[PDB]
Amino acid sequence: HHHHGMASMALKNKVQLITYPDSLGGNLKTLNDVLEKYFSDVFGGVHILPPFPSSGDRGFAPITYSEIEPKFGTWYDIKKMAENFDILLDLMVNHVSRRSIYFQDFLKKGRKSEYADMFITLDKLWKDGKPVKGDIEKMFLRRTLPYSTFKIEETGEEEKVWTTFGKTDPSEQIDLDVNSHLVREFLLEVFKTFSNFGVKIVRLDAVGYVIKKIGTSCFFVEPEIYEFLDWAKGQAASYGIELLLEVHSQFEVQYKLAERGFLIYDFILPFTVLYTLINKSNEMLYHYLKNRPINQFTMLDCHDGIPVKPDLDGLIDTKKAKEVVDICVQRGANLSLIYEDGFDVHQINCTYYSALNCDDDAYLAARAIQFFTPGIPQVYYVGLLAGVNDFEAVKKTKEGREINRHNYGLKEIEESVQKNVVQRLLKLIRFRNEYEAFNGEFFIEDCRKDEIRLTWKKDDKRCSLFIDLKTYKTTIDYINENGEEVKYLV
Repeated sequence: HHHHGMASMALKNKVQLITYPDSLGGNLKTLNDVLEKYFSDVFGGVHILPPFPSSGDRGFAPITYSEIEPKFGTWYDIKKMAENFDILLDLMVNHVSRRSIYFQDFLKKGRKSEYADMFITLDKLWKDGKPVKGDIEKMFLRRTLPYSTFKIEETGEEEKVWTTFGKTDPSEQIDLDVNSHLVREFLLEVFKTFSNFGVKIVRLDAVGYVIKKIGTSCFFVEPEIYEFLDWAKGQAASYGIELLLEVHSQFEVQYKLAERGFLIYDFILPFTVLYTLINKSNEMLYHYLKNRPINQFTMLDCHDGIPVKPDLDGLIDTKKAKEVVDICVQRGANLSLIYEDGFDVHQINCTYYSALNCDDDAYLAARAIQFFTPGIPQVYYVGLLAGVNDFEAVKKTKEGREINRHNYGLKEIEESVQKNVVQRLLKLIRFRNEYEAFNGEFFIEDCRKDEIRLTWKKDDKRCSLFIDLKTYKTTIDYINENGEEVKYLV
C-alpha cells in the first residue's frame, strides 16, 4: 500500500558525490585522500560506481562481489570510507560477467553445471530454445539481438543465453534468472557482503529488465516485476540496506514506484533544469515541482547521459525536446538513441557545464535549483570540477558516453578545485549541508516567469532562493545565527 515501509525511512539530507573508483586520482586510496583534503564536509555520502572486478562496460559486467578490483583497492578501503560517508554501491540485479565462475562453469559443463539455472537459457522462454523473430520484435531491445551464442566445452554444442546488454558479440554481460533460487541466494550473499563493509544504500542497476516474458516488451513487466522488488526490498532491509531503483521510463512508472514506497532517481529534473535556463522560463520547472514525489535522489549530471526519452514522454513535445537536444549537440554533445522512425533520443551525452555553454552563473543557478528541490542531492564528480566535454576520450575510444567520464589525476584535481566556478559550487554545497532550513518545510513562491523563488523554513531558520533568469544572478536570503536576514550571492 501507499508508501509501504517508509515510516522508518530517514536518510541523511546532505549532498552526495558520484564518482568512479578510479576517476579521482586513480584508485580508492587517492579518492579517500582527495575527500579528506578538500571535501570532508562537502559530502555526506558517496556513490562509488561499480568497483568490483569486471570484464567490460566500465564496471557493469561484474565477475565477483567478494573482492574489490585490486587496481582500485580493497573492501577495507570501502569500510574506511563508510566511517565518514554514507556509501552507495551498485547491485547488477540483471546480469553478471561471462567470466564469473558461475558462467564459466556453465560453459564448461553445460546443463550438468550446478549453476546452469542461474542463466536464461532460451528454453526457458521458448519450448525448443529457438528464438522467434515476431516475439523479439515486441521487445525493448538494447542491442541488435537480446541473446548471445556460446560453445559448451564438454558437449561441443552451441547454446544461446539471454544477454540484454553488450557491445561485443558474444556479450560479456549474461542475464541472471531472478526466478532461480540460486540467483536469489547469490543476490542475498551480495547484500551480506555489502552490509559487512558498511554499505547503507544499494542501487539496483537496470532493474527494469529483470523480468522476461514472451509477448511483452520485457521492460518493467507487471505484476511480476513488483514481486521481485518486494522480495529484494525486504531482504535488503534485513541487512540494514535501503534500495535505490534505477528506472528510465515514462513518469507514471517512476511515480507508481515512489507511491509504493520505493526510492527512485529524479530523471526529469536534469532536462527540466536545462530547458529552464536555456529558455529563461520557470513554467516547466514550476509545473514539475508542484507534481512530483519528494523521495527522490536528484542530479544534474551522472555517469550516463541526460535523459530525454522515455523519461520525459508526455511531458515535452518533440519541438522542445529537439530544441534542447540540438543546442546541447551544438555545445559538443553526442546522443544515445533508442534504436529509424520518429524522435528516438534516449540520452544527451554531454558534461552538464558544457551543456550550459560553460556559463558559470547559469551552472551555479542550476545547482541552486537542484539543491532547493526536495530530494537527496547528488553531484557527479565531473560537474563538481566544472569539467568540459572530453573529446579526446570520445575520439580515442569511439564511445560517446566517455565524453562525461574523464579520469582526473591528483595534480589536475589540485588545479581544478581552485577555479572560481568550483569554489563557488563548494560554498553552495556546504550551505546546502549546513543550513538547517533544508530539513524543514518547502514552499514554491509566486514570481515572474523569468524568475525562480523557492523557500525552505525550519524553526527560526529560513532560506529563500531567488534567481533572475535574465542574468542568472542567484541570491539566497537567509536568517543567520543572530536572527538577521543576510544575503548570500551564490
